[PDB]
Amino acid sequence: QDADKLPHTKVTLVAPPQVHPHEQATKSGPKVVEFTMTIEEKKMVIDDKGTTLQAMTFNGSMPGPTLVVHEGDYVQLTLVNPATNAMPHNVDFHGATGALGGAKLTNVNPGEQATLRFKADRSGTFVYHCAPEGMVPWHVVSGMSGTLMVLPRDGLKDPQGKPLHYDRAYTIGEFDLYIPKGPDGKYKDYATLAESYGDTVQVMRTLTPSHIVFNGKVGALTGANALTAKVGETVLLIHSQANRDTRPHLIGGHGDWVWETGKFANPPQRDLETWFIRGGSAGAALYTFKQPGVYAYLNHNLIEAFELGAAGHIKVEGKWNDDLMKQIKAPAPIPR
Amino acid sequence: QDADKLPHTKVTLVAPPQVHPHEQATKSGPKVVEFTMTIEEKKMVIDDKGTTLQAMTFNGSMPGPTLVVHEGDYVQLTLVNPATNAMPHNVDFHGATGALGGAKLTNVNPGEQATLRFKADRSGTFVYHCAPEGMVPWHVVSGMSGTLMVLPRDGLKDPQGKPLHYDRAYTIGEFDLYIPKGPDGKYKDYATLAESYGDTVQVMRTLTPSHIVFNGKVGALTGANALTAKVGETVLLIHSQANRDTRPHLIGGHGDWVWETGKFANPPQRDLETWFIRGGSAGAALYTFKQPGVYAYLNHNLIEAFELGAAGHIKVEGKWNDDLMKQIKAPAPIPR
Amino acid sequence: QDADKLPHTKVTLVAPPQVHPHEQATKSGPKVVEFTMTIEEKKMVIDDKGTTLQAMTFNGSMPGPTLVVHEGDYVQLTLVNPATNAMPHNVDFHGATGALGGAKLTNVNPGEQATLRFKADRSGTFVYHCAPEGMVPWHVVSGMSGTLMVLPRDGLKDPQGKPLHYDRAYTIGEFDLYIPKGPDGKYKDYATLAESYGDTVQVMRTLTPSHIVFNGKVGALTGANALTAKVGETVLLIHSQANRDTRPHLIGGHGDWVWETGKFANPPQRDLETWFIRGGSAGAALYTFKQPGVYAYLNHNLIEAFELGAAGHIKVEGKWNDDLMKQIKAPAPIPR
Ligand SMILES: [Cu+2]
Ligand SMILES: [Cu+2]
Ligand SMILES: [Cu+2]
Ligand SMILES: [Cu+2]
Ligand SMILES: [Cu+2]
Ligand SMILES: [Cu+2]
Repeated sequence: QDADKLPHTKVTLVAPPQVHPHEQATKSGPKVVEFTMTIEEKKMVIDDKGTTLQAMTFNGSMPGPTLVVHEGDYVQLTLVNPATNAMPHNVDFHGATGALGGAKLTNVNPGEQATLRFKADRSGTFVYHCAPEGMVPWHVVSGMSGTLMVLPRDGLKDPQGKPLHYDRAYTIGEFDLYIPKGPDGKYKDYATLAESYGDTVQVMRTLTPSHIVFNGKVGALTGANALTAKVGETVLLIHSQANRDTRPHLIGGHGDWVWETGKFANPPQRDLETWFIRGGSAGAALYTFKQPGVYAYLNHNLIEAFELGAAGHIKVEGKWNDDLMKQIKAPAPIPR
Repeated sequence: QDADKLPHTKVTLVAPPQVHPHEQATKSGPKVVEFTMTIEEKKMVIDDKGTTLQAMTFNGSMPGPTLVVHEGDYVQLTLVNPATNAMPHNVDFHGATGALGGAKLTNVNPGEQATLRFKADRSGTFVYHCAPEGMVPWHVVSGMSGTLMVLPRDGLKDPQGKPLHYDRAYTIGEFDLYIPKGPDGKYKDYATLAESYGDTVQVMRTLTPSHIVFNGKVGALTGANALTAKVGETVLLIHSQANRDTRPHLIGGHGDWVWETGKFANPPQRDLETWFIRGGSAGAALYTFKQPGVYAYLNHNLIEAFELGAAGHIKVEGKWNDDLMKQIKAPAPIPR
Repeated sequence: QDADKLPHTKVTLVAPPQVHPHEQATKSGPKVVEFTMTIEEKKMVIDDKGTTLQAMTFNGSMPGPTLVVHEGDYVQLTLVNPATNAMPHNVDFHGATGALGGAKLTNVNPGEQATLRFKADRSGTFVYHCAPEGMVPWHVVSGMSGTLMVLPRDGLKDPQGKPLHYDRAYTIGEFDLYIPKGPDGKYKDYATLAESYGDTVQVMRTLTPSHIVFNGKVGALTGANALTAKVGETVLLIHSQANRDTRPHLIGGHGDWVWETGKFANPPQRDLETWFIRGGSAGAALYTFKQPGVYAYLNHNLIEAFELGAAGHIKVEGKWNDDLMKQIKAPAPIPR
């Protein structure tokens, strides 16, 4: 169908780690689905010792919100760059065809907006990110990425074509940060975004992140802000990394069905311990919880997780199952 | 079935690179398979110039021994932490469901042991590793990991369901080491395990290993200690990396059938040159030897292999095959 | 069949990024396909500020030329090492079985040549590279690698066995370079190849490349030297990385069908945003162009691409398609 003649619908976005309400399988025909995002440059505290990032975001968050459509829909995004920002921006959708993903059609200076339409003709989770000419990696590593999820119109399927269904979706964006230090060994704090540029590029070129965080900060997905679920619930875990490889793992769980390359027309793999998200992509995993407790969800380079920040928690309610796992003898003195 | 009512069997473990005797396809029903491992902290010489590691091991070796069961069996491990060790330990089985892989149920101080049961309900090769709260990567990178192999009850299968069988299995654990240097440019030697901690964490955070070794040392799987096979023999090569990615390759061979993500319910890939083991996982490859000679088996980041240590040898006996490869003209002066 | 009795054919190689003329599906029976390559050591300018590399090449180029045969053919290579070179060399074909890929049969000192035959019995794209004992990574990272493509005799196929066909093939070799600096912070320029060795090995061991280039130089595949195509044309993009992982991406496009592990007997994946080439391998992607414009083809670690050099361009002629993508509103003042 010609998109100029199709019905339009508007979606209200929600902040990560939630995902806006949506259908999996649907009876709906194709639609032009309208979204708006507003760019916010801001200084953010990213660790427990007061380190700051001169950050750049879609809609005030790292990652930007997840956009959900169905295969055959059109995405119609209005991108707003308020006059309170200092830098130009744009958007590159890996789900889109042409014009550098849309970047060439969405160059907005402070004080400007633009509106882009494209056909979501391929199912999967896809990264979107900012990409302004001459300063592409800086904008990405400072926070400007998120996920577009294009569901098959009849929902997710296993390798045999059986239906898969989730009860809740969560979105995790992983950010390799390059925070400069000065000659006193302390991280630098900058008064403006532009002042941070040259020092940051030098750190970038070492390919060694200072921090690697989920969702904007060390510990972002812990404490009051842990993810939640119940025994018997099936969760979809969307994981994006716009710049650098990562290897997700659920401690005490599995990826029941995983699309590590993120593209739903391909059969998923089962029973994964650890999967692989290529830098520049988003992938997705399903898991049905079978045990209660506080799980960790992390990058299984354990230095990247525990030392640099790439780890969160999932607090799961319900009944413990001794068939799956039992403590036969608690820690006690070695028999003599 | 309820595991409390099932038959129990005990397995005697063997040191890497061998794997304890086991059946592939079996007529046996499900069993509770009992294993014991004893933790040993020890100083180890890891290279040819006398560099030492303040190491931590399951059963005295890097990697720990490979445990083999069949899908539907229960693993029942007694983990012993003798009073001669300095640190607490535990075990996280990626093949297990709940309680941080078993880590929350197996916290043993020096002088203690514990016994854990879990259902091996998913087929594949899975990492196990130590994971004590607050010092997880240190224990892993110091040597505390190995493999649990859960075979399908009817043995390994190709994508069409045809049986695959191996004559010999070998287990290779690859260890990214972070050995500190002092201001004189020499590697540090420490009198105790605890003394090595702070300096090691600083090296870890650079994400640059000093050494990357198979099976505990540069050259461990060479010389008298090379792997062996014969023309016509099919080998299973199990490869674990609990912390960091690697890319196995057999020089002059292939991966005939490879499960790089390590999970046997998924179809394998054929004819691989180089495969990929995600940090935090174990994978497996089958190869049938067709040529005699001394092969290398290595990580194909050739700096990681030849400069940092991630390489071994396979010495293969038998008859050379000129149909597969022939020297038509030996090195000689260029025709003039 | 016995290769000694088969017909012989000779192929004239062409320089990257082109690939010599060949058939996809063929009616031909198996042949011994004869090739010649001549090693050239040379100093090369690798960036826009005059940095030089003491380089080593097959046939004068980085990568070496792509060799194309069909499954069941024999490759018969004459490798020439002229007396004007300083170092010994050889070749390791990952497509070959035995004798360290052929390296043990092809050790040529300056002034020598050798001729190797092997059966191309496995379909796929495979790396070939130099590998002289005691200095393997140096020769690889200095430029000595390329691709052998072994096509199925009936051409490429999708997961259902439907024929896939390409109109043009391009070959991209990605090279992680380790150029030393002196105490003044400038890259070193060396009078001879041997003089560069010790300083380069020290840089290698840091695992941090100074540059990461396609086809021998920053910007090699840009400007006059961009790749070209037309709307409606299907291209095969062959990507080799003999030493280090990479993650190819087409900005504004996709991998329609991708063999990321590079082995054509395995089903490809569809709709990829970004794929993964393991260090020590070659992979391949098909794409049919649907939009005109100048695309980027790059490693999607965007620091590796935009800061270190791992990026090229594809200039595509034809008609813009507003159904796939349309600018609904050009950048303009934010409504008040
Ligand atoms: Cu931006
Ligand atoms: Cu991108
Ligand atoms: Cu431990
Ligand atoms: Cu783990
Ligand atoms: Cu060479
Ligand atoms: Cu190789």
